Amino acid sequence: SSLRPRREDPPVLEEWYRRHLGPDIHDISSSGVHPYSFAEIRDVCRIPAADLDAVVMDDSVSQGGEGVRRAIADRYAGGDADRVLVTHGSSEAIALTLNALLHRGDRVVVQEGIYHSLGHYPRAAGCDVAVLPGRAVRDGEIDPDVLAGLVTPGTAAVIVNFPHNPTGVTLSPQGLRALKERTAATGAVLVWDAATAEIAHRWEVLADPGADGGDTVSYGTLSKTFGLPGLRVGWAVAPKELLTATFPLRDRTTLFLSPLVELVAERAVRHADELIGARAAEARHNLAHLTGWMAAHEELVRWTPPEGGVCALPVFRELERAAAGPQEVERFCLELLERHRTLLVPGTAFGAPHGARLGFGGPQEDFRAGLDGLSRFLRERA
Amino acid sequence: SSLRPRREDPPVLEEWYRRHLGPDIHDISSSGVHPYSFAEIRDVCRIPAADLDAVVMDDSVSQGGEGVRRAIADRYAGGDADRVLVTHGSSEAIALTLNALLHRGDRVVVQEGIYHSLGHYPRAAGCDVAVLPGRAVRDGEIDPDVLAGLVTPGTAAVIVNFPHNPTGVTLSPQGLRALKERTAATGAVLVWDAATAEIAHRWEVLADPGADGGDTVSYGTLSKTFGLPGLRVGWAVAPKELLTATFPLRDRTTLFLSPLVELVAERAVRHADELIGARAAEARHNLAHLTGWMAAHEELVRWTPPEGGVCALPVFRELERAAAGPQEVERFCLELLERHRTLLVPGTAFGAPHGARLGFGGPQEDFRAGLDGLSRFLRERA
Ligand SMILES: Cc1ncc(COP(=O)(O)O)c(C=O)c1O
Ligand SMILES: Cc1ncc(COP(=O)(O)O)c(C=O)c1O
Ligand SMILES: [Au+]
Ligand SMILES: [Au+]
Repeated sequence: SSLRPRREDPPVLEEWYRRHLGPDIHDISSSGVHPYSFAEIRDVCRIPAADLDAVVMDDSVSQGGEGVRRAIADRYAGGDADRVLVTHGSSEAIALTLNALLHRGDRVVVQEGIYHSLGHYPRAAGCDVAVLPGRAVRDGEIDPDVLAGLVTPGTAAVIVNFPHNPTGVTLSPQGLRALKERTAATGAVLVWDAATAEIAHRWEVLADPGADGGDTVSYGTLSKTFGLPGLRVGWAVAPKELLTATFPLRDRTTLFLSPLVELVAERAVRHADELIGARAAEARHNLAHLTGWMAAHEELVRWTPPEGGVCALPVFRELERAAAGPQEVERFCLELLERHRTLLVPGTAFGAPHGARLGFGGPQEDFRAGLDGLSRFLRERA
Repeated sequence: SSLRPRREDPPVLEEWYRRHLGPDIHDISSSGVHPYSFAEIRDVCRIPAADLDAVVMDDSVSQGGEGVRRAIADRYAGGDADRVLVTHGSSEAIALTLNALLHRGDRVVVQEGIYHSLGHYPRAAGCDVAVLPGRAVRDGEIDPDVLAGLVTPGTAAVIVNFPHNPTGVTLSPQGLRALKERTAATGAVLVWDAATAEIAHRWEVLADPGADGGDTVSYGTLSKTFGLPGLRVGWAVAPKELLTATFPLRDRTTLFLSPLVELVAERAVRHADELIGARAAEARHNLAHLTGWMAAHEELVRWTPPEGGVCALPVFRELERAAAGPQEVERFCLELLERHRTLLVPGTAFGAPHGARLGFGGPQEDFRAGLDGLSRFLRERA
């Protein structure tokens, strides 16, 4: 037969979860907040059974249901619905837009250690790619000298995710303001992933660049801060001109969304503050206990604390002392899972060989035991 | 700025609906049955509010929720769940699988007049494409001489949709049995879209080739026969070996489905017969009235009656008499819409210049007026 499936490697992050995610374990690896039950959702976002039952299971539209597009636009695009594309999670948004945006040849600046599919599509589009290093961003700004060197006239796009999954680095309202001007001046397009935007620790929550009305693309999703990764709804905020040029590709992949799923999402974006607040507040209870845990263990673990989001990237000192290979952290994260029922994401997924993703977005009531698992783990090896 | 959106033409079918679909009109253009309300769905498929509310809005899995994969597998894959991939409508299934299946160079046989994205992906994959003509399939079999010529050793895949959207041509259990053997013998992969599979008029409902356990790919969806185009759930039935090789692409596009949407779909596939039966029976009430309407108008309209599905392709004699250009049918379908509030899909979407898609899957209670609209329309021009 001619059944030869094309061999492409799975991205480290997804394959890790596929292989190891399951029940009977203390999971502290997620870059998002722990999910709500659908019960809770109807209660918080105010959804009667009669409103769901009234939904005709018919075709939605290409750009997204008018109701839910209004809800996102108001919050993120300054009322302009024509500038929102609603997608099957922000993943579909990234795929559709970047496909329509990037050409072969163009110079594109991509944040180091970025979530794959954001660096994946420019790499695929055969773009000329120049890395914006991790160390270049500190104290809520990108070294203006590094910005001058990397983003010059001609440059097609600058792709960044802030707050950063997994490190938890982000920008000050000034830092973003500088970056906007740099890209406005060179003609570059700011591509801006705002997945964990709503949870900020050091500075105030960053206003969406897509709200300006300029030549920028920004993404958002109900999956990280909202506690609805399983609703599968995200968006892109960008010029109508681009969004409509994504339709042909949508026509051979997904077509459109469920008006039922849209109904729900519309109410989630309206009652967003109630949804995020309860989870953010909970996550900081966790952050506090983590910081103490960190200082108690500073002989074995070094870290930069998150300036945003609900996950960090602790670095284990023993992997720096041996120094490579990257395969070690995976063995580490495996042994941690087998002996103590505790999950992290090995840093090989984020170009941080010595690091690992520790997420504190989950339930307070352990949480704690994952740490107590890792604590027991770290002592045994030393 | 560098915001130059890549210019790709929208497929005729989708852009037609985008431009012209709306309210205040009699729509008789759909290749599927008219949709259910979510109320009706909970009533028919037996879904209490307490079962929905119990759903944690968390991550589903890559291949699809075990519950809903069982429901499809039992009905379509002979119990084997490992052979089902559940996707955002069959559209995602076609995209994921064909991407993983087709290589550059291979010879692929593609049914004439096929729904775009089925012919789109082999064309994209740079495959060597040879058309299987419309006239080659009649009386529930493909001319065995045409099969001998087109599907020879080496041939990578044969892509077909039966019953055919829009013509409504399909196969006898013998016709499919012949086609299976031809492809089994040459080593070719049968790619088989079974969207409108459950509604058959001339022969019995075609058993799913994916149930054999051989090297075949078959698609299915709750969108055409089930009355749930707005639930956005379809599947592929194929070897686990292929389906798992689609994961990398899913990881940069959609990730997975909603466990809430899966819960619903699981109950829809179990109560499938109740869902289809009420719509099939209704559609045949419509077919009967259409056949009479057809014979009453045989001076202006010629057609082959559907052997399956809920749409046909009537041919208007005036477009054959003038003979081209293809742009005429669109003017026709536009003028029909403007003067009489009646929608069809102009045949330019299916490589049938003189034809137009008339769907009889909609509500009985006009229905009739669309015909009475088209009747009034046809007389005026002659
Ligand atoms: C920054 C970022 N963007 C996007 C995604 C994909 O999520 P979704 O498609 O639910 O928005 C993830 C999940 O790992 C993420 O961390
Ligand atoms: C044969 C066929 N397959 C697939 C589709 C896409 O539908 P879905 O993605 O809902 O399965 C259509 C809709 O026009 C169709 O006619
Ligand atoms: Au990727
Ligand atoms: Au297409």
